[PDB]
Amino acid sequence: QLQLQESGPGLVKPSETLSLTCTVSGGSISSSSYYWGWIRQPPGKGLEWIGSIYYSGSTYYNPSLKSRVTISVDTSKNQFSLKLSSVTAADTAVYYCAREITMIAWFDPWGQGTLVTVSSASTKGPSVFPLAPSSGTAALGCLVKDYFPEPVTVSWNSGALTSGVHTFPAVLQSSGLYSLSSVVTVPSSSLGTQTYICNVNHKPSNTKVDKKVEPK
Amino acid sequence: DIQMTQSPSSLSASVGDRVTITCRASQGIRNDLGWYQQKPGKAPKLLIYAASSLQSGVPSRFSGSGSGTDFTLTISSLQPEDFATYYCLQDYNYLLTFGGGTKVEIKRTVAAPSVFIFPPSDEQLKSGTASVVCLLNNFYPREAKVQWKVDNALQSGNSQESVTEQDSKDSTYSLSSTLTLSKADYEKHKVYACEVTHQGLSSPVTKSFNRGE
Repeated sequence: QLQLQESGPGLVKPSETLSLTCTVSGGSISSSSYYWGWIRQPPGKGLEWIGSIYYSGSTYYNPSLKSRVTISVDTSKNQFSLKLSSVTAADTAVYYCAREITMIAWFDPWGQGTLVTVSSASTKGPSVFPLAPSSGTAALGCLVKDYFPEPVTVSWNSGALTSGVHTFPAVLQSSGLYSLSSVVTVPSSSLGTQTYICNVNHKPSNTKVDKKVEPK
Repeated sequence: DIQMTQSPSSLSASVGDRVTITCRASQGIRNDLGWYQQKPGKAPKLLIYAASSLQSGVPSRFSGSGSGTDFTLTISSLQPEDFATYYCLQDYNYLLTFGGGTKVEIKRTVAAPSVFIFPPSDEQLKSGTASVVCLLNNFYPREAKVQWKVDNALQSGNSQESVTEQDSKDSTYSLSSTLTLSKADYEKHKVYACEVTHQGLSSPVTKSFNRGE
């Protein structure tokens, strides 16, 4: 089963070069039946194809970005990469890699997508505060405050608790820093026995925090 | 370049209805058309390739048709998990272009929100700011109003709201409102109230607490 894992920094300064790599597992990138492409999606906007590459090295680019784009392939390391030069804020987007079949408009499978923020601003890690449950069912959560840039990842009990979880879209504050909350509804009878831990991950700052939520 | 005009931009349909999305190419592209489904925070998923070929694993209620310039994606019996944004893609002449996308919303019965209020944590009051959070859980439709009262005085300009996308199982929404105050001002007052008005409530629901207790 073919899997695509993409990697690269989510923060690039203006005029600098965006760089991303897609690693192929469960199959060979040296297949004569597939091309390997990059698609991007600005926040709140649609999908734009950047370019595709064959394992021999032949490339097809979106002509609206051809002067600024390079796509390479490394068959020995089963990877293909993307370089976008002189990036501007207009290049802030989620970048996806995908396996392509030509002519039939086939992109399958996809990478999970990497958000790249084009900004000269400095990275800032978040502070995490508990939304303590106060009261059949109770609500509790975490406040992830003051970080830059997006995104943060929030799970509960290292992923073991998913039902009832609502992680809200991040909110931009007047200072220019982001803030979000994640909440979950649980039975009140589980509050003094079951443990509820929110796991906040912010890869731009390499900060991972576990805040245990207890009734105040 | 070849342009894909996708329509409509957004639609609202009930479970069991037939959803029809159309995509028009600026010139003929034979059947070099694909249909993609994108759920919140996830990569687009291939549904149909070559205009009308169903991808393995995709439920049979999805179907595509058309050749030349007019293409149609049809969901015969809409399901709650089908909430997504759908995209057409053409790759004629090896130059790829996407349609603008169609946001498909699920229409369901009115559900009143459950309201919770959270006081500021103790370790945040050590930093000098206080954040009061109000949670509106699992409601439909999306329209809701939240008002903050500090000692029964209305607040403005010191709060922000966030709304989840439609839940893939119950088709409801959730909203969180965060009122941020300075620590110095959080301690001047006692009563902190969150007041919500929604179509599913016979009258506004207010959750509140008193600093301490």
